[PDB]
Parts: sequence; C-alpha cells; structure tokens
Amino acid sequence: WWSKQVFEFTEYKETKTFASLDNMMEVLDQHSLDLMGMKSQGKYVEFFYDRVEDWREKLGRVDVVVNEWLKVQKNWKILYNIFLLSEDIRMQLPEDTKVFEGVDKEFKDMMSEVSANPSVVEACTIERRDVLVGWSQAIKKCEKALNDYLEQKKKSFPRFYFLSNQSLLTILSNGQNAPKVCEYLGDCFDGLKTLTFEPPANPAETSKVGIGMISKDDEKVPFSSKFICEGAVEHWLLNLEFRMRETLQEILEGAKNTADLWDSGDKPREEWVEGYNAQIALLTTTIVWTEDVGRAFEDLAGGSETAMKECQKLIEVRLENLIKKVRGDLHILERWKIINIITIDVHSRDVVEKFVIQKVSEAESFAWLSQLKFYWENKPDSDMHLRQTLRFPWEKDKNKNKCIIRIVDWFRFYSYEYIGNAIRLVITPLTDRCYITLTQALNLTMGGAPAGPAGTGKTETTKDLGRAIGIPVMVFNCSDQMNKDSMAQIFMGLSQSGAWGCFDEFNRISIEVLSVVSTQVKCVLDALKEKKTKFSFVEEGEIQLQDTVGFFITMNPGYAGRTELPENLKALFRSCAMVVPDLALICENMLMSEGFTMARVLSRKFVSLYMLSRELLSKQKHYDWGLRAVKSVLRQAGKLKRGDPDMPEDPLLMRALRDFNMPKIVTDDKVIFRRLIGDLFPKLDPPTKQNPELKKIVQDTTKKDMGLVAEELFVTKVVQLAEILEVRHCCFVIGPPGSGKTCVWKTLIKSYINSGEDAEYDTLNPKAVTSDELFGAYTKTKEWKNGVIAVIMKNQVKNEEKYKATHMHKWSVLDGDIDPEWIESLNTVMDDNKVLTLVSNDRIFLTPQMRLIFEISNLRNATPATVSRAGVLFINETDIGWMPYMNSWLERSQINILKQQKEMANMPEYPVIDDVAKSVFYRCFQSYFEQNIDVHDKNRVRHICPMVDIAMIQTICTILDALLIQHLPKLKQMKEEDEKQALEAFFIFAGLWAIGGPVGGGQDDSKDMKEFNTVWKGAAKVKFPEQGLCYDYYYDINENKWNTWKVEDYLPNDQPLFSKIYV
Amino acid sequence: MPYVDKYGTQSPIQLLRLILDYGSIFNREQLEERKFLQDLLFFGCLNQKSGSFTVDLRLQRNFSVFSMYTPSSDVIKTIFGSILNAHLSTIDDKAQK
Amino acid sequence: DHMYQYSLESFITFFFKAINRTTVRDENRIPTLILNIRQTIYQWISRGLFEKHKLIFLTLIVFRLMQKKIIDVAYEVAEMDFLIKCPARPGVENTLDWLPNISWDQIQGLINLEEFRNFAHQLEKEAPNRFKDWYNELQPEDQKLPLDWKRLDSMPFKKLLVLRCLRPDRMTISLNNFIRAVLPQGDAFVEMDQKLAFSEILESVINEDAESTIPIFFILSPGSDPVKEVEKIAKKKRIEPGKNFFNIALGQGQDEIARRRIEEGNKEGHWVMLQNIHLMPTWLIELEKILDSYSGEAGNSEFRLFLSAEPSTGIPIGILDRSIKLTNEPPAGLKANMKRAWTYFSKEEIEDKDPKIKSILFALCFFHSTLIERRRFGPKGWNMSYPFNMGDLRDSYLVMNRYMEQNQGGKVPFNDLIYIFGEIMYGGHIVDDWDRRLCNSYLFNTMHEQLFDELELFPYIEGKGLSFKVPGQNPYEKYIEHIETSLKQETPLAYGLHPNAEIGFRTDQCKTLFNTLLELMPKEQSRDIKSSNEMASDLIKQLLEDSELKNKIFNMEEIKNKIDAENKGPYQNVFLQEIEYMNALLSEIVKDLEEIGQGLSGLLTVSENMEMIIESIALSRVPASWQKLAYPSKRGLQSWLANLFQRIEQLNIFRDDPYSIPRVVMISRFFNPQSFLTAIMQVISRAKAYELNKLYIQTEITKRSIEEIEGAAKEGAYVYGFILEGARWDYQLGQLEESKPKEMFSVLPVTYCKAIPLPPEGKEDKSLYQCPVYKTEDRGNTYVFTAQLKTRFPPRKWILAGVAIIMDVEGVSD
Ligand SMILES: Nc1ncnc2c1ncn2[C@@H]1O[C@H](COP(=O)(O)OP(=O)(O)OP(=O)(O)O)[C@@H](O)[C@H]1O
Ligand SMILES: [Mg+2]
Repeated sequence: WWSKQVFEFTEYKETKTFASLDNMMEVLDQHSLDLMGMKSQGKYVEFFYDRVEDWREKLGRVDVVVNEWLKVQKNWKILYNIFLLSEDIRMQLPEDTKVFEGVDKEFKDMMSEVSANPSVVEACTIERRDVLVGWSQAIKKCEKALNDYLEQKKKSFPRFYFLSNQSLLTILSNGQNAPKVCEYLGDCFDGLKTLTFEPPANPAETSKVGIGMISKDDEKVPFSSKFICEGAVEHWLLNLEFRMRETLQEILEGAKNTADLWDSGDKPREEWVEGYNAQIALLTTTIVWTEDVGRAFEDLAGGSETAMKECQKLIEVRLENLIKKVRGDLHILERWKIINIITIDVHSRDVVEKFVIQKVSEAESFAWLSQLKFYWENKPDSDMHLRQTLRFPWEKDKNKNKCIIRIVDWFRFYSYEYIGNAIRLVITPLTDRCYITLTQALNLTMGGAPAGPAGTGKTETTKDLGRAIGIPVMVFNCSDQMNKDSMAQIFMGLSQSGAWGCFDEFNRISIEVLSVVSTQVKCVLDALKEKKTKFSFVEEGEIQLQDTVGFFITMNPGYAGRTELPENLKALFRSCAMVVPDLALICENMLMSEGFTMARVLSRKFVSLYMLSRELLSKQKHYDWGLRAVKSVLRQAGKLKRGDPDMPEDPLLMRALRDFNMPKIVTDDKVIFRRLIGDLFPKLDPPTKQNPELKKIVQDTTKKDMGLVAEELFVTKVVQLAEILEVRHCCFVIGPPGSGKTCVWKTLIKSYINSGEDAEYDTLNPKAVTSDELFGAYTKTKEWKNGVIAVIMKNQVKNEEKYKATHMHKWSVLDGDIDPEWIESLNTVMDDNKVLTLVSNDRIFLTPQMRLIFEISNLRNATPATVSRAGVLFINETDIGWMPYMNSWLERSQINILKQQKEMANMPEYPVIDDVAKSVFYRCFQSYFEQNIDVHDKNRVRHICPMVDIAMIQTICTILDALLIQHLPKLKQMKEEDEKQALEAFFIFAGLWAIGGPVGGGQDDSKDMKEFNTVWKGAAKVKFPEQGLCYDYYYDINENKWNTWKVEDYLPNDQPLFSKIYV
Repeated sequence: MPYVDKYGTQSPIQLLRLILDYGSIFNREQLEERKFLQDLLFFGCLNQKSGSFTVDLRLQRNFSVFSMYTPSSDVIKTIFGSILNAHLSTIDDKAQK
Repeated sequence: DHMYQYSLESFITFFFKAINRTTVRDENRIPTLILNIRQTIYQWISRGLFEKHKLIFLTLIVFRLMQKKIIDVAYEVAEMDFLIKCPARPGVENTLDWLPNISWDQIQGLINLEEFRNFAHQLEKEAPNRFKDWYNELQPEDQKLPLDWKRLDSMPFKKLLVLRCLRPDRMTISLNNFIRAVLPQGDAFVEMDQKLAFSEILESVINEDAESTIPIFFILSPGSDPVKEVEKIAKKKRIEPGKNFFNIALGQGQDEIARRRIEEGNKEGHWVMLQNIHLMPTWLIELEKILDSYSGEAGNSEFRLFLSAEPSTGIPIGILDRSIKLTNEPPAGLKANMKRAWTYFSKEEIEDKDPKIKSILFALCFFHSTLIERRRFGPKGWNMSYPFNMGDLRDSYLVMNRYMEQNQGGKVPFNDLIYIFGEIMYGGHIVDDWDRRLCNSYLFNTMHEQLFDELELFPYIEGKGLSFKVPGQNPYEKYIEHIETSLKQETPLAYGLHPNAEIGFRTDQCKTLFNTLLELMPKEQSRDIKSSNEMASDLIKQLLEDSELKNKIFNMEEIKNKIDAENKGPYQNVFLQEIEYMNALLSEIVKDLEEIGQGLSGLLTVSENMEMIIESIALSRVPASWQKLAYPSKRGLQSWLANLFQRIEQLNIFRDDPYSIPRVVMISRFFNPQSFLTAIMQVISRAKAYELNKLYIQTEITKRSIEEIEGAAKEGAYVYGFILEGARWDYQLGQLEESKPKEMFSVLPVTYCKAIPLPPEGKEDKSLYQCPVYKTEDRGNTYVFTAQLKTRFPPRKWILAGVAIIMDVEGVSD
C-alpha cells in the first residue's frame, strides 16, 4: 500500500492541494495500529523487529506531516482569503501582508514539487516538517495581527460584534461590493435584510446609491434622498445605521399630521394603514390611541360620563372595521401590517373596558400609568435630557415633535430601529404585568430576568417589548461552549451600541464562566447608576457607553442540568414570574385574524369547550386539544367565514367545530361530544354540510371499478378524507387493526382519476425497512445512496411514472407504525414549511399538489407534538363493518375486477354462485353473527390471539370457495331442497373451522373447545351427532350424515430419524 | 421470536405485510427498482409464551389462524401406540399388550 | 443529606484527641474517657450539622446507646420500632370528642403492643375526668396521669412514646427532656455550644484541632459572611495585616493565583483563606489532588486552609471528608428577621430620609420579615417554597425612595406603590397565583393612608393583646430600640395565622424528625425477633387476598349494557370515566400484589421495582407506582387501603340503579373532583336555556345533616366530605368564624352546589369569601375550584389566615 501510495494535487487557483488525503490517511492509521503492535508483541515478529520497527517509524512519520498541511492549508486558506481581493486590508498591515505573500508563493511551489514526489511523508522527511511548522507559526502571527484589526473595527460598529467572525471577515474583504455587505445586515438588524439600489453607470461596477431599504419580508421603506456607500465598510454602515432611524423619524412627522386628518377626514382608517409601513402604522395607531384616551380623561374631569363609553365605542368600531378588511382578500404583507394592529386595538379595547368596570375617572391613577403609553409631544419643559442621554439630532432639536414612551415612571425616547412586520405577540394581563417588571428594572439601571416553564416563549415577549419601543433586540443562545473572552466581546459590543440583549437558555452556563459574567455585568450596571458617558471595563477599558442598553436573562427552573446562580448575580437581575399564555386570549386573536365580529364572546366559549372536552372524553393519543390543533380548525372555519360573511358567527362556528372533530372522535365519545356541543349553542341547530358532486362520483366509482358497496357511513369517511387532504398537506388515516383504511384512500384516488386526471401513488412500509436505509445514509466509501423515501421525492418531481406533468393530485402512502426516531428525520416535512432535510444536505421542496398519507393502528409510539403537526382521521371499525366485504364476495364484483386488471396472471378461479345459493349464504352469514351474542362473547369463545371480526369472515369465504368448486357438479344434480340443506351445512363446517382454529390457550385447551362446541352445536336446522366434537365431523354430500374424519392406520417405515416418522 | 425493539413492533414481520397487500419489495441494492413479487404463499408457525407473545393484528388478519391442541390420552395413545405396536410385533408376538 | 460525609482518618484524630484531653489518672479513667469521647465527637459533628438536623443526630446517639444497651433504659425492641414509625390502624369508629380521629388511629397501633394492650380499655374508663383534663393541660410530659399510669410515667422512654401518640406537637420538647435524663451529663449536651455563641467556637476549634493537613470548611447561609469573623480571630492569634495571610476569593482566571498562594502557603507556614469554593467545580477535583500530595509531604507547622462555600451538589466527597465542617446559622425569629432587615439598610441613608419615607420603609421591612416566617409553615402557610433575598427587599426600597422624592409635598400614592409590591417586588417569586392573593393581603394590611400615624402591623388584634404598632417620628437609633422591645415574643398570631396553626407546625416538624430518624436507624436492630419486610409484605398481601379484589373490579361491558345510552346523563359519563380509572388502578395493584406474592413463595427472578415495593411496605409508605395511579393524596398504607375500599363502596352503589343518582354525593372520594363539577353544570344547562361557559359553580353551606332523604333538587347537587382548615364553620350562626383553639380542622356539613350565570362585571362582596379547595393537605397544584361561603368578618382576614378547604384530612368518620 505505502510503497506505492500517492496524493493527487487539486488546483485551488493557483495552488496544488492535498485533497482526499484522509482516505489514504485512515488506511495509513490502520496500518500503523496493527503493524506497530504485532512486531513488538510477536515472538517471531521480535526476531524480524529490525524490520517492523523501521517500517512502524516510517508510518508514524507520515502522520505528522499529513496533519501539518491540513493545519496550514485550512488556516492558510482563511488568512489568504482575508488578504485576497482586499487592497483596503492589504495597505492597513503592510509588515504582515508582505510576510504572508512570501509564505503563500513558497507553499504553492512546495505543493507543486510534492505532486512530483511520491509518498508525502517520505517527501516531508524531518527538515521539511520543521519548515512547514515554521511557516504555519508565521501564518498564525498574521491571524493574530488580523484579529487585533477586527477588534478595532468591532469597537467602531456595535453590529459587527453580534455578526460571526467568518461573516465579519467576508464583509471587510468585499468592502467595495456594497450589495454583498447589505446581505449580512439581516444578521445584525431585526429587519433591513438588504438595500434597494439604482442601476450603476458602468454595468461591471456594483451600485452604491441606496434609494430604499428592503425588510426580511420584502416591505420597502424608501429613503428621502440617495444614500451613497463611502469608503471604510464600518464608516458607511454606521452612516446607514443612522439613515435607517432618520428615515423612520422623517415619515412619522408626516404620518402623525395625516393621522389627525383621517379621524375627521373622509378617507377611512383601514385605507390610511395600507399606505404607510407595518411598524410606523402600528406606532401611529398607539400614538392617536393615547391622545384619544387622554382627551377622554380630560372630558370626564368636566363630568361627561359618556367620554369613557364613547372612547370604548370608537375603539370597538375601528376594531370591527379593520376585522372586515382582513376578511376581504388582501396581500400577505398587508395581512400582518393590519393584523399586528388588530392585536394592539383588541388590547386597547380591553383596557377601556377595564377602566369603565373599575370606574377610574382620574388621569395619573396607577391604572393609566401602568399601561404602555406612547406620547407625540414637543414637551417645552423637556426632562428627557435628565432621564436618559440625547443621542440623535431630532431628540436634541427641541423644535420638532419627538416620540416618547411612558410606563410607570420610566420615560425613554422611541429609538427608531426597523423590525419589518414581524408578528406582534397577543397582549395579555400577564405580559402587561411583565412589561412593568422589566421597565422598573431599567428605571433602577439593573437587569430583568423572566423565569418560567418550557413553551412559555418568554424570550419572544422581551423581544416584542423592545420592538414596541423600537430599540434593536439581539437573541443569544448558550450551548455551554461560551468562554470569558467570547462572552466579554458580546457585552463590550452590546454596551458600544444601544441594543437589548436577551439570553436564551441562560440557566445552562458553567458556574465558573457565570461568576465572570456577574463581575462584567456588575461593572456595566455600576457605570449606568453613575450614568457616565464613558466607562472602564476589566479589559479594553475605553468603550462608549449608552444608557438605552439593557440585559435580559431567561432561566428555566424545570430544565435538567440546571446550575444554581451565585447570590451576587441573583441580587443584580430582578426575577419575574412567567406562566403559559391563556388559551382564550390567543384563540381570540386567531378568531379576529379570520374576521369574526363577535370573536371575543366566541373565544371565551371556544376555549371552554376544548378545556371541558379533554376532561369528559376518554384519553386518546390521536386527539389533539393543543393550540396548534385549534389554529388548524380555525383556518378551515376562516375560509368558510370568507365564503359566507352575511351568515351569523355562532351558527357558522357550531357547524365547523362539529364537522372537523367528528372524524377524529370515536363512537363512544361521538354521543357525549355532540351533547357537549349542545351546551354551548342550545338554540342554534347545526345543518350537516356534504359536497353532492364529490359524494356522487365516489359512490359511482366504487360500484363501477372497486366492486365494493357504497355504504352511507363509508362514503362519508372518503368525503371527510378528501376535505382534510385539501386543507392539510400531511394527514394520518388512523384506525383499528382490521378495517378498510387502505380501501378508503385507494377509493379516493380512483375518484380523483374519474374527477380530474390520473393520480400516481407510491406505497411503502417505513417500519419494515431500516430507518437509516429508508432515508438513506453514507457508506464506508465517500458516496451517498438515494433513500427509498428520498428517491420517490426526486422521482415524483420529474423523470419517473409519478412525474408532475399530467397528474392533478399525487400522494405517497405510508402504512407503518409511527416512531419518534423515524419521524424525527421527516419532522421538517411534517411542519407547515415544505422543506426536506437529508444527511447529504440536498434540498427538496414539497409541491402544493403533493400530499402525505400515514396509516397506523396505534399512535402510542408517536409523540403528542407529532399528532398536532398533521390533520388526523379516525375510521371506526363498526362504521365500515364486515358486511361490505361479504356483499362484495357474494356479488363477486370485487374479485372479478382484481382478475381483469392485475399482473397476477396465476390467480385461482372462484366458483360461480347460484342466485338460490347466494340468498342462502347471505341469510346464513347475517343470521349467525347478528342473532348469536354467544359467538362474539369473550367468555363463551376463548381465542389464542385477538382475531378481528373481518379476519374470521375472510377465512369462511376462502373455505366456502374451495368447498363449492369440489361439489359444484353435485349441487346441480341434487334437488333444491337437499341443496338448501347442503349449502347451510357447507357454511356451518366452514364457519366452525374459521372460528375453530383461533380457539385455544388457557389452562386446558379441551375445556375451551367444549365451551365452543356447546354454543356452535346450535347451528340452526342442521345438527351434529352426539358424543363427537363439531371438528371431528365433516359434511359428506353423497351420504348427508356428517361422517367423522377417517384416519389411515400408521404403517412402519425404515426411516432412521424419529422426526421423519409421521403418524 | 425475531427481536422486538423499544416500540413493540418487529421490522422483519412488518416487511411480510408490505408483500401480502401491495406485492412490491424494495431491494437494499437499487432501491429505485420496485421489484414486484407474485404467486407467493406464506405458512406461519407461531409458539405462544415465546419471544413476542402476539404478532401485529394487521398481518394476523391476512393469515387464516389455526391451532394445534395440547396432548390428550386419546391423541397420544393413537400416535405412539401405533409406532410401538409396529416395532414390538417385530421383536416378539408377546409384549404387545 | 449531601456534604455530611466524614472521613475515617479525621474521625480517628478527633477520637485520639478526646483521649489526650482526659486528665484522670486511672482512678475512673475508663468511665470518664467514654463520656469525654461522646462529648468531643458530638460537638465536632453538631458544628457540622444545621440547627434542624442537630436535634435529629442527638436522638440517634441516645437510641443507638439504648439499642446496644451501653446505658440501662426501660424499653422494648418492638416499642422502639413503633416509636420511630406509628401506623394509623382503622376499625374502631367510636372516639372521644376532644381526642382527634388521627390520634385515635395512632392509639390502635399502640394497642398491638403487650405493655399498652390493656391501655385502650383504661382510656375509655374515666376519659373526661383524667385524659381530657391531661390532654387540655400544657406541658403534659411533666404532668402525671391519674389512672395509675405513674408506672409508665416513671420510665422516660415508655412515657416519651405515649406523649407522641397523644400529642404530636409536645414530642420535640418532651424528647429534649427525655434525652437529658437518660444520657450521662445530658444537661451539658442540651445546652451544647449555645453559651459560646459562634465567634468563641471558631477561635477555639482552630487552636484545639486541625493544626496542619486538615483544612477548615465553612458552610454559609444567605446574609452571613465567614471572612468577617475569622479575620478578627486571625488577628488575635498571630499578626495578620493582610500581607502575611491572603483572603483570596475564587473567580475564573484567579484559579492559578489561588494555586500559587496555597503552594507558597505550605512552605512559608502562613494560613490561607479561600472564599466561594462552590463557584468552580473543576478546580475542586484539581485542589483535592494538591491536598493529597501535601498530606504525604507533611510543608510548615501552624499552616491551615480555610474554605467557605454555599451548600451544593457535585462538591468532591474527598475534600468534605478530610476537612472539619463548621455551620453558622443566623438567629431564627420574626424579631431577629426584622432586626437583620434594618441592619442591612445603611444607618446614614435612613437618617437623611424624612419621617414619612422611613416610616413606610419600616412597614416594608416587616412585610419582608413575615414572608420568611410563613415559608416555615407548609400547606397552612404559603403552599410553596420560594427564594427571598435581601437584594429583592433593597430593590423595592430604591423604587419606593424615588416615588417619595417626586411627590414632595403632594400626598404619596399607596394605590400606585402597593400594586408594584404585590405584582412586581414579590410577584416575581410567586407563579401559582393563589399565594399572590395571600401576598397582597399582608401588603394591603401594612400599606394604607393611616400607616404614617401609629398603627398595628399585625392584622386586626381585636382581643389578642399584642399591641405592636409602627414607631412614631423619632431619631434612627430610637427606631431599633422600639423594634426590639415591642416585638418581644414571636407567635403565629403576629403573621395572621391561628394558634392551632403553630401546633400543626410542631406536628409537621415532629413527623419529619422521625421519617429521617427511620432512615438513620442502623442495621435494623442487628436481629436478636421483629417481622421482616418480606413477612410484613406477605401479611398485607394475605389481608388483600382475603378481600375479593378480583370481584371488586368492574367489567366495563356489563355496566355499559345496563345503560340504554339514549337516556344517558352527564353524571353517568363522569362515573363511567371514574370507574374506568379505578379498574386500571385496581387491576395494576392486584397484578403488582399477585406478582410479588408469587415471588415471595415461588422460585422466580425478583425485579428492582418489586424489591422497592417490599421496602415501601415495611416503611408503610404508599408505593411510588401506586401513588402515580389514581388520586395524588398522601396517606398511610393501611389508611390508603381503607380509603380505597370507601372509593370502591361509592362505585358499588352506582352499579345498582345507575340512572338514579344518589341523594348525597361525596366529592372527597373521586379521581377528578373538577370532572364531577363540570357534570353538575351540564345537567343544569339542559334544564335551563343559556351557554355552559357562562355558568359558574356556587357552593352554599346547608344546616341539614346526611339524614335528609331530599335528593336531586332542581338547579342543585348535594356534596359531603369537605373539611375546612384554619377556621370553624358554626352550623347555628350559618357563617365562618375563628377556629376552636385545640381543634386543628373543622369538618363542613352537607354542601349544596348550585350553577348560576356569572355576573356581567367583576363584583366584590364583603360577606362572600373565595376559599380554594385542594385534594390533599399539601395544597401544591391540587386546586380544583373556588368555593364561596358567608363570613361576618372581612375576607382580608381569612386570605391572610390562609383558610382553605381540603378533601382528605384523615378526620373522616368510620
Ligand atoms: N365497502 C367494503 N365492503 C366490503 N369489504 C370492503 C369494503 N371496503 C374495503 N373492503 C375490504 O376490507 C379490507 C380492508 O383492507 P385494509 O387494508 O384497508 O384494512 P386495514 O385494517 O385498514 O389495514 P392496515 O392494518 O394494513 O391499515 C379489504 O379486504 C378490502 O378489500
Ligand atoms: Mg392492509
């Protein structure tokens, strides 16, 4: 292997490189392992050790040199790429740039010389290894010098500290190329993803002229004049950071002037909201809300009782008028620009309701001071220069109205950061209380920590507070890899630029590094109390301080591997208590999102149903009563609301809740749940809604080509499935072990074919195949094989039978038992976002016309979260029945169709059933199962395995089949009277045996047989002879005497093995 | 008797179900190929109180169940009595009883 | 408890030291040496132990001397097992009025002992003349019984046992008196090291022991600094300017400086104090290795290492062992807590502040003080343990301080300030929200317009005679002097609790000291003839097999077949769901029982969970797997089985005539009570014509007893088995009133539960009081629904008293 091994050079434009060395590397390591040990350990090997030891030393030498280029090439690649295409950064550090360029050219030459040499380790020798180590040390020095330069840049711009060093380096390298820089500002800022640009003079150059900014959701804010990108990357980005604010400030002055004008003005509120931006609109709503409330308090000091009731009335009319606007078709950006307003105007209405009920008639009551108030006033006696520090020009002007934000003795200016229409959380009495705690912490210049259980989303509340203020909010997540140095940089960066720091999973931090954080934070907090413009940190003392900065840490008491915070740190951070958000207040918003006028009253009713439903219904895993299920029920109700707005809300909601929950609910729970629904809307009468076109075509297709009886219960399930597939991309057809779950989805496809166009379906069993092999994994050799799921996803898009060309609806069927390990790989597809994740990292997007159908017996292995993710459908065994099989078997329509259109050529021919014979079998089947309680009684008949009703019928049919073919010629020769006895007899014999086999187990098998013998002995007109078991007798057509089974007297054989000898 | 996982469902058994209904088996080499299987029959032999007590009810539905009963005086005497009588008759005319 | 691990080696050095301290020269050396060892070892360990555990450890030493019979005491081995754990035995419904039902069930365990076999019948004879009189008398342990029980009262152990069973509260006090009599020079062991305080102990312990190689370990509680006391003592022993000795505080990066200091310290001979040792768990494993190397080297004489740390898990066992442990706990009392609150606040800040602001600060200090004293009470008190620090009180002052500086001459808003104190300042700690309403009561009572005028901080004080008021305007020094005099004696009544609520604490305190002492009790007497755990499990198994458990299980199919399912009711739905849960419990416990019963008498593999069930039966704790099933109510194993059969009895009467609901239902005996309440409302919603959501359940207390045959009253549902804690519901008055002093819990009569629509707006009624109901005495997230009842007193009084309803108190008849 080694005497002849090699390393091909792969050009990196322009350096030959060692790529794929690791494959050789691993083989070399394996040779070193066994080879070195065997020579010393082996006695024979000890004699010839003078050979193995020399070879082992050579193998050992190879590894050091091999690790050495890898440690240099990767790091050399990075530092070289910092120098590459950076004249700006080249001129800045000439001493190192030149030293580095020297090393790179040497490295490019040495690698070319090696591609001429054979084994790299043999070529490396020792002197070469020492030279490589020296070059690597020289390159490191360049990295250290570059790191110092980055810190100076980090001091200049606060956003750079938050940005990753790899991104930072990229931005500094491409300082000329503006559009590439603007790409990474999405990571720094809450909004402002990129910038719009004027097409340049020469097409080769990238644009500098910024006309507008683009949000993360593509909302455009146009700048007043052209924004030119100046030289230094930090210098033009800091001018941009200020130009964001300036432009938001400049529009608000226009927005508030037009805000007063729309009130009395002919132009509606809802139309004015459209014109302006989601952030500015929402602020200006809150501003004219506070003015409005302030005019209502001043009137009530006059004595007008109606002042509070009219302010209530007005706020409740705008809420309704806006609710109609979300219902009528809008643009998805305009949805939240309008729905975020719905979530603040609902709270506003709840505030004025609360003021009228408590009867608070004084301004500067706590109740008014408590609420987050927004004031647009040029206060001529400005205290704002004392309360915080004046930063921006407009704050210092004192001739133009500034935006101030007052709440319980904490007044700080609206900083104008751009958030770009991220969804505002639903306001609730807990979040109002939470805002009080955090604001008081800032008022006292100390940290504010909210502690709650998992799923509370406390981090999201603290973010949405800073969003209302318009200060930037940064989110940090700690995986216990955080160091003193890495943490210090964040705090240093955060202090430099006014920015709220929220720490996710702060609880899971090493008690060592935490005791630093406490000292670092203490030094900042100590500076804020002094209120000094500049302060001195432990290292890198001279840093710009800003009063507007605040530190928020989110602890989880219940989290596993929790570390107790030091008493010194606990005293600094004010603890707040956090509870799960009330299901009424979230549901109320979701209902107002879909445009229900009575949403409030319905929400309190809706939540109460679900809460009562969990308690009174039997605990089922397939039932989802979570918020995620509620939204998916409302979204369906919302489309139906938009269809018929003129219909009242309470009757519409009634019909929606019943329709969608009925399928999931079992028969035991269907009766109670229907009666439970009656409690909420007793006067309202629900009318069942069924699509007549879909129901007709399903019934017609099932008789024509499926050869199965279109039973009113069966067809209802198919229609219910078809609805679920339309709303929900992913669906679970759950059910009992023996039903027609498979037939229901199969019938739907053949109906879609008759309805529209042919619908390909790719059936697989996920549980059967190994979880790794199904999804597909890397082999020993560096090559990726396509998974069974993964290839169907490539095949269904194009270049296969399932290709999306002529097929309106395709869906891949899965019929395995759901598992948390197996579903975890598919959990990305389960979610609303149609994204597929693989080990190869090949990106596949699920089409809107693609669906997933899972078919499971028990959802016990599945997680409660997994049930929420998708739309469930339960099929009750009794509702389908076994009659439709029996009717399909007696008609032979099912069987006849399968023979006509299958690749199964070698299929046994089923006997022709006489009209007289059919009418006996039909009566006999029906008469023996319905009338006999004793047959289905657990006590009377003891089974070994829990056989399903359907399974026993399938065996009767297959036994009866063979008995007819053998005696078909005899049944025609016989008279109809003795034939009618003979066909009954055939059934009894077949029935006996079809339930006979399953009978067994217990202490004695004989006792369980005798019990079963007794009940079956009453087999209508036909009787069995006494002192014999029903099994021991078989019906003879010629004799008609039920002649007992004749056994052949054993014959001696010369077989040596005893197991071969058969009696 | 095939090893059951945490989840209480056997991977080798679940495969047989895919074969019985759909009649297509995905080969671990060339997973794109359907590899349809035809004119196949499967004859189960299941021992209770052994490994997994019960198999999946969706497979067990496709199979027609049958039971062998535990040994009986009348069953034993007819089986073994006929073996011994055929061998003891060759030994001696006596000692048949 | 963790960090109480003591080395063999350190114990051996203390044991030897005790021998060298003995000055007797073979006159009575062998006796006096034993006595000196006990004292020497006890005082070492006591320092290491917390205040609450110091009692527990002394109880062991005496019981272990008694077990081995080193000192002659009158006891029985069976009676010592009964003392450590008393099983409540049901069977006898007949009790005495004054005696609690729980006390009677403990007496039925006492009857099984041969010495107190005849005690049960003696008790019935002249009970009111003697036992009632004695029960009622305070310090009962000193009082002699007049029924010729003087012979039991001579023998201190046998007496001690009877005192627990009758009066749980006086056990902790009586035990101390028993300990003193039995143990030699026991009066010196009770006094212990209380006379020497703390500062004198620390000066003594450094000089007398741990000269070299044995580093000193400090365990500090919040608001206590070990460094301040050691530095004063350090200066007297040797010249300590801060150069010779270094008080190095452990921070990240300063681990190398501490390593250099300790390395330098050994060869130099100067002692080295390290603080916040718990803050670096990696460095303790490193430090351990350095101490082991230096113990083998043996650097310079008169060298020590002081280490101080908050108690925590993941501290190395090796360090905790080798090192002497010394605990410093601050004096525990309302007055002692109020004093510590004012000492925290800087003298020179309070003098500067005007009389108005310093007066309201005082009332806040009290408010902070009283919350720590409530934490000491479990259910009756908070219902939950929440951390409270001085920093959370300081925070609240700094906000208050600003509000007074803004208002100036204009009157200060309490309404503005009180919300902040309830929702923010001490809202942050409370998540449950039931404790928050209690938290606001204290606050609302303390903060009001009249506060600035002299006003009682303790609630109401109508005929209590404490007369403790907020001090009038005077100099700062005069505020503390008035605090110290006026608080004088600390009682439950001061916080707003009832006197019986303090007795109940000594009960809960007493119970914990014996549950710990059971674990600690070593070798299980070292055989001999007491019944084994597996025998005791077999005996309980036989009692369960004697009962028809397999018959008691209800087949779902039979019950469903009896119901038509067209005339079905909401009630019928709840029972069907309830009996299913019971079936699942009753099947599980019979499976676990018949499996463990087979494992005892049959050759089969014994699972780990089954060994735990056997262990749990001997202890007579409810099993963990069983506890998880059905109700979350903690009881004795024998009480649980008796309670379970009363649940089963309620389902048996359901099985016969299911359609006909029983005239009086018992909410005290359901799996979910809430589920039943949703049912009673459903039945009303059908009969009436409005939304179920709008209807709220409203309880009304009825004077009629169970005797009344009137049932299924239109817009109604009868209930019984409700029990009220911290108050008494008088039948004749028809209202809630202050509890009888000696009666701990007051059973409610037949409760009528009506459904009626909610008020359109939030309405506050003074007469109606909202008390929560809880399934268990613990009251920890077992809230079901808010019951309302009529009270002549203000509600504020009752929320402060903590008054709640409990379903199972073990004061249920028969
Ligand atoms: N309307 C009908 N009348 C009679 N038999 C029917 C009818 N519809 C379907 N069947 C038959 O009932 C059986 C249903 O098979 P299917 O695989 O759907 O059952 P399943 O128990 O849901 O299966 P799995 O456990 O694999 O999910 C098949 O024999 C099917 O042909
Ligand atoms: Mg199937």
